[PDB]
Amino acid sequence: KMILVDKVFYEKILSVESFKENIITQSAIPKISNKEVRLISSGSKIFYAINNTSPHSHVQLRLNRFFLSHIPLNSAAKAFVRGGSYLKYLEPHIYGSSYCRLDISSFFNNISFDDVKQSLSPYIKDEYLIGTEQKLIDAILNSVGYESPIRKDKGMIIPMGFRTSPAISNIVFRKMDLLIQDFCAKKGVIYSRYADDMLFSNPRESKLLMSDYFIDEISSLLSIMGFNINQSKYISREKEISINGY
Amino acid sequence: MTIESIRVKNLLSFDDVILRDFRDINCIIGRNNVGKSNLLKVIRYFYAKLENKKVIPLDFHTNYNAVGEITFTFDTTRIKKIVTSRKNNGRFHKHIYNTLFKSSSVKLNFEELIARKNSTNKSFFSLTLTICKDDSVMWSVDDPKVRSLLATLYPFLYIETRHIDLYDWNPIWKLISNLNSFNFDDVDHDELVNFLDEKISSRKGDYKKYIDRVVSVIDTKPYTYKEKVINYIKVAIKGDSFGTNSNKFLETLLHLLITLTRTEFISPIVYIDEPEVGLHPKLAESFVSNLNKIYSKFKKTSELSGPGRYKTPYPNIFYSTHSPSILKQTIKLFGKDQQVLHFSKKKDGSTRVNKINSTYSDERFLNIFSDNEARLFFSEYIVFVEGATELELFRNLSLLNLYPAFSLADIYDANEVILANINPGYSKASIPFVIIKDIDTLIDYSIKTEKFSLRPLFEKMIKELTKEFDYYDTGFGRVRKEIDLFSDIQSSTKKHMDSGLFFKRFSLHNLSSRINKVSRKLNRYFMTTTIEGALINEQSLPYFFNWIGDVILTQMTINNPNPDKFIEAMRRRYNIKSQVVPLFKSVFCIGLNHPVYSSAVDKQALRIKLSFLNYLKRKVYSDFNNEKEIVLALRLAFGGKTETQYTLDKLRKDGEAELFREKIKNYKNNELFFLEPQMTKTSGWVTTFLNYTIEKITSEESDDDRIRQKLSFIFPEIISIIEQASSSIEAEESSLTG
Amino acid sequence: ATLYPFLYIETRHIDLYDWNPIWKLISNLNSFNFDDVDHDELVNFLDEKISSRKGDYKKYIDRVVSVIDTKPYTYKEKVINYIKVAIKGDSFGTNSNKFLETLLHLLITLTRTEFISPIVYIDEPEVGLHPKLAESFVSNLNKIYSKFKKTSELSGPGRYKTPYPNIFYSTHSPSILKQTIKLFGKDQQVLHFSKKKDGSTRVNKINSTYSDERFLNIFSDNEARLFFSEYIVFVEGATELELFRNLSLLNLYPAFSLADIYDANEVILANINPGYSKASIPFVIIKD
Amino acid sequence: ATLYPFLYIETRHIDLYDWNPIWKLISNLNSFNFDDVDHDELVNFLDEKISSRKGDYKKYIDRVVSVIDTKPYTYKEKVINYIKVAIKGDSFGTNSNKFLETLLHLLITLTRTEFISPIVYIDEPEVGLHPKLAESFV
Amino acid sequence: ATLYPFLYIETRHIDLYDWNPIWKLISNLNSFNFDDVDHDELVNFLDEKISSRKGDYKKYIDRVVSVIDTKPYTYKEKVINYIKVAIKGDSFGTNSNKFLETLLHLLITLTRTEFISPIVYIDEPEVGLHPKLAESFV
DNA sequence: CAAGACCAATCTTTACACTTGAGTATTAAAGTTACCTATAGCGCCAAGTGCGCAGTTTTT
DNA sequence: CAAGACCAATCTTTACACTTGAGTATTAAAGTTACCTATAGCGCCAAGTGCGCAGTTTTT
DNA sequence: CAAGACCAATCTTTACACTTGAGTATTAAAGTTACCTATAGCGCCAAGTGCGCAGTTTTT
Repeated sequence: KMILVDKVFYEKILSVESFKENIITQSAIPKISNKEVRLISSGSKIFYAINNTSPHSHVQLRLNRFFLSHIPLNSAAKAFVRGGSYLKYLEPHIYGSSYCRLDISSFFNNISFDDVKQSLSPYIKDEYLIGTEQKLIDAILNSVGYESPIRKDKGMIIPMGFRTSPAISNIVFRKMDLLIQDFCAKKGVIYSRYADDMLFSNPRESKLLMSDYFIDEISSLLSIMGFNINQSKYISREKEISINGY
Repeated sequence: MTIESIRVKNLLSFDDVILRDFRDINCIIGRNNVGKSNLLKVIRYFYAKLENKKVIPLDFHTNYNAVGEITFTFDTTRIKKIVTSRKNNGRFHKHIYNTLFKSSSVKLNFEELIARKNSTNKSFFSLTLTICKDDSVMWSVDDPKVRSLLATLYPFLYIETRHIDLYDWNPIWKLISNLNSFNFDDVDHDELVNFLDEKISSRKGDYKKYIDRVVSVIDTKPYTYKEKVINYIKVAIKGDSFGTNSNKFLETLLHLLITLTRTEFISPIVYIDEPEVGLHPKLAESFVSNLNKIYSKFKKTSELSGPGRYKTPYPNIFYSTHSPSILKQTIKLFGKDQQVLHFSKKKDGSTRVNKINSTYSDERFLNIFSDNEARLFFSEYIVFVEGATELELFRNLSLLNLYPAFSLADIYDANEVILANINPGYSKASIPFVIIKDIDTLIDYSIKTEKFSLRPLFEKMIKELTKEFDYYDTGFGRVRKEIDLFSDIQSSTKKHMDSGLFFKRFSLHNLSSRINKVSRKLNRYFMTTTIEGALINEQSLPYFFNWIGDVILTQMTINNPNPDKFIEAMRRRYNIKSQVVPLFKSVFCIGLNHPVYSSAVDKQALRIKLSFLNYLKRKVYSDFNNEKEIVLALRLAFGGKTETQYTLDKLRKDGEAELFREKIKNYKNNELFFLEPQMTKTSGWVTTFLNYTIEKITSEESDDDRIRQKLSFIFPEIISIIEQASSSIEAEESSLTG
Repeated sequence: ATLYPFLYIETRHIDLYDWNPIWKLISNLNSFNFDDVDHDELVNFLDEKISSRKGDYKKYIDRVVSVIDTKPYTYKEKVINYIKVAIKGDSFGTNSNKFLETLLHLLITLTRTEFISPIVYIDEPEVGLHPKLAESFVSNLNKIYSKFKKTSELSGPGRYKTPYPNIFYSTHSPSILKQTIKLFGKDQQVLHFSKKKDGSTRVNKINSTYSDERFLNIFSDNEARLFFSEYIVFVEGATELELFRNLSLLNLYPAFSLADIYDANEVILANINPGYSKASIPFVIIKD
Repeated sequence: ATLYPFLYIETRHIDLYDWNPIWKLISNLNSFNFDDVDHDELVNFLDEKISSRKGDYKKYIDRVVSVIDTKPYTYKEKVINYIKVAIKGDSFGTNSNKFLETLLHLLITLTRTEFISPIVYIDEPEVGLHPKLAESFV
Repeated sequence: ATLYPFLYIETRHIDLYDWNPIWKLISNLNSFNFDDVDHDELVNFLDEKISSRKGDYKKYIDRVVSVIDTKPYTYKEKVINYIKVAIKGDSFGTNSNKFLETLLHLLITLTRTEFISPIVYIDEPEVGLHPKLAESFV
């Protein structure tokens, strides 16, 4: 049975006490303000950390525990999934004779919130949570989303370091997981993915993974939802590959 | 070996299943068709697609994946040894090298080739079949010659016993003509026809003229080679023709395979579906015995050698069974050469395959292996116990009537060695179990020194639980604190009362709760008191007394063929008041048969019984100071232990509690003389106790939930164990069926 | 034939999609007299009611009948149509178990109000069943048997004293036999089939009723296995079992491999032994 | 597929006692909407009427249902039950001819009010037929 | 019964892959007395000849026989084995026509030397046949 | 300029060689294949019957 | 920079509306759905039993 | 006195002989049969363990 969260589900199991006042007073649940979010800097990357005292942290953690963990995923996603691991991400490529490794540039920053809403819509009932002002799905997205003060142009952004960002990334990228898996399998290539790192292996004797056609096709598939391939991290080799030490 | 591994991803009920470590006999058990028939379907589909047969593709477990994969790893070490040798320059060896082993040795250099040759290497060949979303099929090896050769070298034979045909023996011929490699192609069928008609002719030509007339009459297809070989064999055989019929079919099949494969390098895989169907249990045991005899008679080792013994690898035999007899005989006869596979269901409904340990290093356990032990392999939930009293209690029909959940749990008594070499934890099996043991197996109390001492099994449990002595920090600190308290249990001394019968301040219930809390992760539950101590509790004493009244009022009879004169004479001789004990001893006795007595005799017996009941109640309430002493005396009299965990024999040997022992002896020799035969542990007093108790309470209350509540109140600890087991059973049933 | 009908259920060749015996059984068991209810009156009655417009359904059915050449309805067909239309459902290893269990439930429930007492013979009920499934089948049969049982103690609306149908079933599995013996107590009989000197069939009754309730409770798979034994060697201790079961020793003596060695206490031997059970399963009691 | 159904009738392997295609055909051809008529309402309605005493038939059927574990009724099963109960008869070389002739009669008669136009393919209609019988069938 | 055997051939339910009646017919029709030829003598004789090495085929067959529990050979089985081994082929709408035509050819050809005169009854020989095919069969 | 995806047959099916149970450098004989075809409107020649060998569109 | 290939469900199966046989501008009610779940080590509190809510590697 | 109805096996199944297609006086070989059994309580002999050969009823 597909999971379906409705108004009673949000009120009882998810909100519990974190948003009791906002649900009894019929006041709209507000956006995650800049006061609750601190901005750490790690090299060229910026990480967003929410304070634990805020109710947003509690609702996000319970959202991970009870809702996001029940939505089905694709078997090629070996990251942030129950039972997945890096070794499981490398294992299916032992049978391959040629190897190719691709990366996605700014995977979490390029996840459009519209795609997230379209992905999470079928699993959330189309009801009005608060009168006729705010919808249940919009309230949950308020729980998961954020607006970066550094970059106000993009508006809604899924930031790294949140409670729910990895699982939401996996759910939104299940579409491309399916598309790339179908393409690679019809080409005879074993495909697997760990976060933004995609690994392909050809067991037959062929130069398919070395041609520019394969990179062009993967880029064309990724372009559907707006992603790009990091050309600095593109690797192609025969008979052995040294992926980040392994 | 023949097959190293089989891997199925996202097909039918399989999410990601890998089967390996195949032994010579593979026994498949579990709940029906939870993946057994699915595994058979997967193997059959792979071997049908190997031979380029147009068969329907399998369904996907979940449509959120684009493809489903079946990977077969063949063990080609022996074939490499066969062909790489210089002596065998035949055409078949040459073709096998050019197909299977080339394109993998060409890439190698001289050093690596030498290293592969000289080392004790194992060679594998992996073939993967991928089913895409649009029914297309892709192989990891694009050469059909490789697939056909692999099909030839490792043929798959499936024998179904339910739908077996006792008159269609075509698979026998299709098997024998293929197994032993005779090259009849060099022998021309033209030359053979002329040759045979030269010989079998009564007059040279007469048979030939008759056959030529027939052939001119009959329009026949050209003979296929397999038809030629089948004709050859079954003509040369002295016979074409051949429940028990199916057994003979299967037994001859296995005999033919094992005998014929000894000279060939073809190693078939044979899968049997319910070999025991329609078989008497002795017939199934004899079938396994005959298979093992054929297996071992052709077996050559460092000891058994001679003409007629081969070192050729045997075919791999899977068979899916539902009968404990087949499994018991396999385990007993095959020793270390068999594997038991358990099929169950995951959380999301997918199939889960486990390997149950069926190999025992204790030869005594192998010999004593019987039907009861082999039954546990089919158990949904096991409650391992220590004594016969536990089996008497937990198997009580009346008790299990009120708790249908516990009816699915099998109660088995296991010794320490038996538990050591049978338990699922050491077998890493997903058959959930609980080991019910008393707290006395960890700590033994000394009254003379007033000191607890630690049993070796407690030290073993501590050593198993202290795995954090070699690792980093996490939220396990409370466990370490509990283990520290367990360590401090040794040094502490505690004072006793009434010469070592009760504890002054200490509650063994708290320590038992702590032990259970700590050890629940090791699947062992430690009951605070013995089963006989759990039944005789302060809350159930009235009913216990009621039971005694019953065994006085209904189960007692008169020991004389003439009740009238007998009862009158002993009424005269012995006074009712001052000599009630000898009067009851002479008049009444426990007997299964209750002869009919007269109205006056019945009234006199009833009056004497009521007087004795009142006397016994008075004396029980008088001789013992409090109800706790009464409970303790009853527990010891049936073989129980005190709060200090001491038996009557232990006290007698040690010499403590002299007054209590003498009081109990007086009661057993004077007042409870009739209940003395039921004082033993094996007397079965538990069954009568529980039956009378449950019937009485059912007479008291008419609601099932209420009756369960009353039983829970009367036996808090036994019912607590039953309820915990039932909750775990429901949780694991939702783990399987939910 | 009517008063004592015979129903034979074969489980091997059972048909999980052909449920015709169910209808042929239920329409016959409970005696409803639909003959007094005219099929003409019934047809007019039903088409009066189920019609969306009074006649519209009737016009459609009349057109069909003018098109389709039908035999006159037999009474049994009428009753089957009645019942399974009124039922909220026509459709329904484990499938065979459910078939058999519902068969037995229907028989036991429906025979309580009738004086017809059928005899039901089942051929290998345990075929294709997990041992726990067979035990649960016997448990469900016993639950149905006892829930409808009225005695001097159990009385009320919903409990009858009508005699139950006689159930034969031929089994090859110790699980079925063990569960029967444990659950049915004094109400079951065990029949042993063997061969005489001249090859003719010999039938005996094996004592399966025990007065020792402890033996009934402790009854397990090993004890129920002895009922299929060709020859029994009753012993007294575990050492005897260790010796006489030794694989190497029994390798040299294939004749003794057909004898089951069982340890029996004095009470167990008293209430199990074939002599007191007058059974032709030869045995020897080895004692010091 | 719905608007242009395909019916294949083989006469050699025809089953003179299995008439399931007849019901699968008639229940589909004429479009009666029994979905609006609740099966709960229908069960209460029918057991209200056919009961000798209001409830007696219902008590018997309720006992049966408590005894028998049944799948929920499919709509096609519901319609087939409806039709062949309302019909005055469920039962029915020359037998195959009658089977085929009634099949064609049912199709031609029932399709007149519907916009569904099936395609029917018959394999050897004359097999096992006297020549006059085949001519009479046509 | 022996002198005037009755053979019934049904064409509707004919089995294009079960040719057992052909063998049961030919082995009986022409009277060859293989009883005088000992099956012991025949087995030794055949295994003497067909052996690649005298005994090698015999050793293989002896191993098989020790493995396989076989009934004693019946005479009809012996004759059928004889004939269809000596024949250059065991295997063989239009398929039924060929079956029937070869049946009739075998009967008519083989009965010429014997005094056994069978009676053959055919049920619908033309079933599933093009008219020209039936005319060609006759 | 520059590249992954480079038909489907080709006769087919079965299959150990060496000295009788284990073995460390590269296909094939054989039974059946298992049956095929000259020359279609025009020219030569017997001399008007019979035998031997000046279109459209599209690619372009 | 720039693009063909932009999941799989979402409850499911069946099905005419109008005035009784032909008809020229856009889904759905209904029977069944048909049954689900709070809270797994840590903190609060009764105060040590019982109940409520300071790692590695990889992505980065 | 006088008579129709005078077991079921006995090893079983198949089958031409004479000179190659028609023929006017009487069963059988052969492959398998295809495998069987001494001696049961009492007497002799080693001499009390082990081995060899004084009922009822009904017919009467």
